Amino acid sequence: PLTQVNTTVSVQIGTKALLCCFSIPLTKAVLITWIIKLRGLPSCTIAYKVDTKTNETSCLGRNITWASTPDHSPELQISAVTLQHEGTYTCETVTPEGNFEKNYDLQVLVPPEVTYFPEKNRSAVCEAMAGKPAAQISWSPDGDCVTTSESHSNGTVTVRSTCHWEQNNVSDVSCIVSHLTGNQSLSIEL
Ligand SMILES: *[C@@H]1O[C@H](CO)[C@@H](O)[C@H](O)[C@H]1NC(C)=O
Ligand SMILES: *[C@@H]1O[C@H](CO)[C@@H](O)[C@H](O)[C@H]1NC(C)=O
Ligand SMILES: *[C@@H]1O[C@H](CO)[C@@H](O)[C@H](O)[C@H]1NC(C)=O
Repeated sequence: PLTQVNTTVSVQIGTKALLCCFSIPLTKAVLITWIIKLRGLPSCTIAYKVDTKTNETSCLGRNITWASTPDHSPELQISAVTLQHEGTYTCETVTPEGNFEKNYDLQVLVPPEVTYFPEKNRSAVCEAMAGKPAAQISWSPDGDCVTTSESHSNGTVTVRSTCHWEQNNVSDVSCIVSHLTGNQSLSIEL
């Protein structure tokens, strides 16, 4: 293309995603094509040829459509984002004077499954399972901890924190989970 824009987009699982075809509206478009390359699947397209008003789709059963709009804007829509929607979304606009391309690296935000519990010998476990990206785990009060981060095949990350407190005056502890989808302070009785 004569101008290529590459960007990353993060959208929360289950939400609706709207992607603009280019950084600016392009008036003299003769052809608009979205090429969707999903993780482990053949590519499909949604296209619009301007002169004949010929709309196209080879994305049946992929839940990817043009956005519904009165002015027929070349915006792509994902009505309910699944982890499977991760991939490259490329919009190609042909104008008489040149090609414009916008490539989206679409990333899905996944709230972690949080489990927390006391363990034997004044210990506590706090785990943020299969979050995307990794959650962060901190504690109140600070303890002697071992925290691991395990990434899975799906791209989600399990963060597991196991602590012990050598201050016998401490009876209640709080696990603080931070994530792009949400944050929470979680109490544990030792
Ligand atoms: C932009 O993204 C495309 C598709 O993901 C890639 O092929 C291309 O190399 C990237 N451009 C640059 C300048 O890195
Ligand atoms: C293609 O058709 C859909 C409805 O099936 C419409 O929402 C969309 O605007 C059309 N595409 C373009 C760019 O006109
Ligand atoms: C991978 O992702 C799914 C969500 O799509 C999650 O529920 C699951 O726990 C993850 N897989 C493993 C083996 O952890």
